[PDB]
Amino acid sequence: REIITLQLGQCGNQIGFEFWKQLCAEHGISPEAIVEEFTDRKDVFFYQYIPRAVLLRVIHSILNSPYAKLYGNNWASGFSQGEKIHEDIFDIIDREADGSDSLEGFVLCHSIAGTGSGLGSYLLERLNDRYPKKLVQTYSVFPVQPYNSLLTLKRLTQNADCLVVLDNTALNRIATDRLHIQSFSQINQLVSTIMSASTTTLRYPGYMNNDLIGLIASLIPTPRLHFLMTGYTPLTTVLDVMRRLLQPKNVMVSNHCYIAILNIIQGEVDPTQVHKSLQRIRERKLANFIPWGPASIQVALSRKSPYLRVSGLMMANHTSISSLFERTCRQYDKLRKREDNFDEMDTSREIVQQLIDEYHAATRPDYIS
Amino acid sequence: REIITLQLGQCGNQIGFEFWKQLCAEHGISPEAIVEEFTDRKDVFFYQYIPRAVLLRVIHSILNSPYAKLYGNNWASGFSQGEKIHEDIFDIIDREADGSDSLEGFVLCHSIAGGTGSGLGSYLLERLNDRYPKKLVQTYSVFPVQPYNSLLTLKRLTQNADCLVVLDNTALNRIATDRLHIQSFSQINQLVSTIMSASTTTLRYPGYMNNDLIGLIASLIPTPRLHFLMTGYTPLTTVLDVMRRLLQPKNVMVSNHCYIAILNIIQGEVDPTQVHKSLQRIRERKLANFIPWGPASIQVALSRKSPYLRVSGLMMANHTSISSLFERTCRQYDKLRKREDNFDEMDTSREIVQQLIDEYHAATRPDYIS
Amino acid sequence: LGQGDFIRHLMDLLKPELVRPATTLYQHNLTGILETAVRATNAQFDSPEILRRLDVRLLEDTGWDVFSLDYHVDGPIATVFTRECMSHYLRVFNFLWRAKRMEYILTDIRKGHMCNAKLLRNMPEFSGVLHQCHILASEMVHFIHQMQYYITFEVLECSWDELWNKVQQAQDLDHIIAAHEVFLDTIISRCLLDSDSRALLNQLRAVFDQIIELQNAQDAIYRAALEELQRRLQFEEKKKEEEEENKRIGEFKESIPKMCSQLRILTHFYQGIVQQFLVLLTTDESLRFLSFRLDFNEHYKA
Amino acid sequence: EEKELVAHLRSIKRYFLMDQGDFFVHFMDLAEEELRKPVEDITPPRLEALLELALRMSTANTDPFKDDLKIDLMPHDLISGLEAFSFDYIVKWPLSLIINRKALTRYQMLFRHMFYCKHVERQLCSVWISNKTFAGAFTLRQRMLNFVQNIQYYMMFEVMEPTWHILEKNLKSASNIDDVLGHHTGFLDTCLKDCMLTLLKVFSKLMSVCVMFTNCMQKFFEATINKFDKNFSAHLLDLLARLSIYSGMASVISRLDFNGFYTE
Ligand SMILES: Nc1nc2c(ncn2[C@@H]2O[C@H](COP(=O)(O)OP(=O)(O)O)[C@@H](O)[C@H]2O)c(=O)[nH]1
Ligand SMILES: Nc1nc2c(ncn2[C@@H]2O[C@H](COP(=O)(O)OP(=O)(O)O)[C@@H](O)[C@H]2O)c(=O)[nH]1
Repeated sequence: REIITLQLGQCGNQIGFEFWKQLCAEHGISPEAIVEEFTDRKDVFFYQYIPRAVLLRVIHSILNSPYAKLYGNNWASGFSQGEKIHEDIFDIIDREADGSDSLEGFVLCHSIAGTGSGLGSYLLERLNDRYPKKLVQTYSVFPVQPYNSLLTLKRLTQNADCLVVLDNTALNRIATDRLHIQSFSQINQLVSTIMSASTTTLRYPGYMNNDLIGLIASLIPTPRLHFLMTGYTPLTTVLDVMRRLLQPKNVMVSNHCYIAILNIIQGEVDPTQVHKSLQRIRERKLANFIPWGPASIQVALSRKSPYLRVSGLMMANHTSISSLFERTCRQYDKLRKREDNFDEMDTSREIVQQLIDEYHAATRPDYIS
Repeated sequence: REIITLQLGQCGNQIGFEFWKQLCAEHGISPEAIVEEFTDRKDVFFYQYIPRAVLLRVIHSILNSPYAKLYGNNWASGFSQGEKIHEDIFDIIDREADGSDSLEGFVLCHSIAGGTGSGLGSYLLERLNDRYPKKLVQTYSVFPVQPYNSLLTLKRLTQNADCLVVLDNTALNRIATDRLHIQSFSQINQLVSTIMSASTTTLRYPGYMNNDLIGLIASLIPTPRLHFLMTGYTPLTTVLDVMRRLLQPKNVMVSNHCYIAILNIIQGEVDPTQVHKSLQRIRERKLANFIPWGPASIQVALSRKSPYLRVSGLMMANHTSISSLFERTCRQYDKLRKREDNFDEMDTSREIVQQLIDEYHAATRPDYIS
Repeated sequence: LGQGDFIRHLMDLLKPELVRPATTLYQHNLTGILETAVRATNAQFDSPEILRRLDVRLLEDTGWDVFSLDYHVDGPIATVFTRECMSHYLRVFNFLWRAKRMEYILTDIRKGHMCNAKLLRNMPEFSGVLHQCHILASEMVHFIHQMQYYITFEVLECSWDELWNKVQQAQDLDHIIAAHEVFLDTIISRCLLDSDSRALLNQLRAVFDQIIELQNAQDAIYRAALEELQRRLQFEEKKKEEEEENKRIGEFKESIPKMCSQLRILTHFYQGIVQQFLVLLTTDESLRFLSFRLDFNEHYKA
Repeated sequence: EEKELVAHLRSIKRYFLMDQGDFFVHFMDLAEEELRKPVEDITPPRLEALLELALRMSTANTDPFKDDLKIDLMPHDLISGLEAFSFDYIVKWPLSLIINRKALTRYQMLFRHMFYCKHVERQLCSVWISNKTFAGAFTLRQRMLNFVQNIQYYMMFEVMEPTWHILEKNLKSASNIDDVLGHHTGFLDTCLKDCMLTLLKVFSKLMSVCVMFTNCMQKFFEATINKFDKNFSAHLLDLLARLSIYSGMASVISRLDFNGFYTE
């Protein structure tokens, strides 16, 4: 099962270009697409080695970079032009699909803040037409700006089978708090750390989680509550790492309860004190979950690349993600009272309200019905 | 049995010269046509050493090359000029033929895209079908007013040449930009000569099977019409990896559907006991489809690399998809027929290529017979 | 036959001789032909000693039933072969000679068709029955051109590898005899020349016979179309009467459905002897690798 | 050192304990259609051809001892077609003193119990995409998925792993073969004890309603989804009732429920 990734807009290119650089080094692969001599499953993202990427003036910046041998501002402009090249970019994706053994997903990296917004809205619609059995995960990045942002949310709530939020605001704080930057060339270094460590269980096979649909169906219980946030502590036992992930200082997000937690421990920690910490987290009650359904916390170990110390990443499905929407929803109405049908915006307006209500209904002891 | 080759036009002459360079390098033969000291059956293509070539401006370039010691743009103009010098070239061809012990075939390397080579090869194919009735004719034709010449060459090639191997410059340029990063003729010609030299590998290094051209032809081509083949060259390690990388569309030099015949040539020192396991697993995973009417299988053979010169491999396929290419040309001809003595020969050519495309399209049906 | 280059030229020179009956065949004539082949092919660059023993012998019909090579060996080297390895090789050489002429026949037919259609491509009433002549060929050459591979890879190249591996490490000349003696007990077993596999080989011979009957029923249909074509050439070139030939041309079209009933009943019986052949392979283990070679893409077995 | 043993036990663990993930997600994906067929209907020449192709294409290619995996279809189930599949391992003479037919079928008893639990939540997670473009079954799928993926985690990282981690160290201080023969059977009798393999047949019948519920959803009623709920939830409560009454076998409850749910 192979995962063909997409990169749209200046954001998607920059994070993806730095995502591949983090992966190319984590394996024994020279930037010349040649394996270095110097066990790790590398067929998912690489084709025997060439990465399975379909990019879409930053492109020239990549073609001049040493990695050259490895391959307007309106939302309407993005959706319009995307229709004019419907056959062009689908020729590439189709020829890249059948050449692969068995396609599994479409990890799409785009920012909802110019053309990446309108084009990505076009793709996520068109993929569900032709490919109805392919998961579509998206590493969307949060920042007329209120308009282009929410319009993509209309598509991301009914097409994308998963979504990982990464807002530049909360990232900028961690850029200022523990890195003291005051730049895009620095915050993306943290984004590339989150994207690479997200698929560490696919590239390093273990007991479980050897396929993308194994990481998805565990967290996302229902087709609607499909938004996830991340947590990465290393910026020492398993109890030291588990306690730091639950602190609000580490989450990349600016009653409320969790739905499902998955912990990624990339250390060489002995697998015997893994149940003791989980036992302790239950006692001190450092996190609460949904009251209606049985919600449990899962922890997964892996092995660090010898070619490159304990780290940790947490995939979270938290109801407090509804706050980020309200900030978009709020500023929209203000721009709606300040200035061929203008119905798509209002129709998108309604469905976002259905989503936020579903979150605030998820924290109720009677979320069923 | 000796094979004589012919080189027409600039493209044909250049690819033939590079093929001869490659083949002389594979053996111990200096550019001065003198064997070097430093098993390989070399009598087929060389005469005791001189190559059996018939070259027909770039000749001056070859004569200035260190290998000097080794020897308009219309179709109608080419055909006329070839008719003018019939006896002149045929005296050379006949002396080189009867000088040989037992002639076997006539390899023809030319570009059908346009110029004089197209019409000259047309005329030569017709005249060879006339004179010699028992000689196989294989053609290493290279695909690109151009549509006119191309379709005329296809018309003459679909009945005369008893076999044919297509080479499209578009796919070669695509591969060059992908995995060679060129942006040139002198660069794509390298890969072309590599494929050509690897094509006739089993004839020069004797093995259990495939000691003659008929052994290569009669296995693939089931009927006299379906005689267009495509090539694949994966090394740009087990035999299973080679066979899995060969059947990928990323490597085939081609711009429902199924296969008619597949042949693999492995030049490495691999363990020959794992080939049956490779075929078993390929059948298990169902990576390729075959014709539904007749029993068609895949054949594999091994050889030895030139010791004077690692695991490589080549694949020759009879795929029904090749017809698609013709359609394009056909299409363009129609577009050229409505935009601008008798002008009926082009119409007959269109008719026969339509016949061929219809036959290809009907070949992929469970009732292709009748 | 591990040379290929030499046996190819040797089958082209013995063709005009062996077609005659055996009574007119005398050994002293063939030796000049064999000596000619060794001088023409690549077998000339070879040790003169081993070429002194390579000769012919006549088994005691047709010339393709009594010809065989011997390679007699006497002296100290004779304690490795011991008159039994020379009685097994000839037991093998017959099977490799038959499966070699049954292939050069099927590449001669496949050569005729490439020069056939280059002449009579102007008679659209004959291609309807000429087509069944092509499909039956390409269905017959597969069964033979595939069995050749099982002979090369799964019988010769595989069983010889277990011999050259137990020789470069053996010693005392008694691990060599035992490694060369079992090398002749697998080839007899991997090929169908065993004692209890008798029902299988006699079943294969019928398929070997159907290849000959096609080659006899082909040139009859082939030549009968060249005569009618040649008469049609002269019946119009000298004049450029008209009613006395339309009955000859008219009756010629009426004889076509007669020939079609031949290739329709010859094919339907060829498939009945192959689909029966496969059932006999499911009987003793290496034969399973043959059932896959023939049944690739499941052209049979529905 | 010669005919090494510790570098020989690890290879068995990759397939028998399903440590290697890239090999199973690619094998069941290829040999599923040919396993749902009934017993005495599948040709072993068809499975083994897929097993060989499953190893080489995966990342298990870097394994010197991979050529000792054989298919062995058991006649009895875990007291057909799918419930009658299990690997077999053949070893040479000198190592056959340690890992023998008496102490290899135990490796084959705790394998099928893990190939069953890996199969159900492989297809239970497969229906997850079919429904995603009548609406009350999503909260029931949550009740079974959070049960198998809460048994598998306890079965892989806190049961066999800990015992294996001990054995590796417990073989560095060995002194004689009749001790290694004790640190081995002392490891297999513990894995079969900490797991539910030693009775607790309520798990067997509990798995039937999970796999069968996948069949109902695969037939695309409203009175049948709620029928599975009252049937599965009742079977689950029988488990935690017996898992709690004892003298780990107690920490399993903390893995099943984490939110105080099932406090009845
Ligand atoms: N995190 C992050 N976000 C970026 C980066 N570069 C651009 N962005 C986001 O992308 C948005 C601008 O998108 P833009 O480049 O105009 O899209 P385009 O019109 O398709 O080129 C801004 O709102 C940023 O938030 C980066 O390096 N890191
Ligand atoms: N692949 C390949 N094609 C070539 C090369 N050189 C020329 N050609 C083809 O040959 C055609 C030109 O033929 P031309 O020389 O004008 O024929 P002429 O008029 O008879 O001399 C072009 O369309 C090219 O596609 C080469 O080195 N490689």
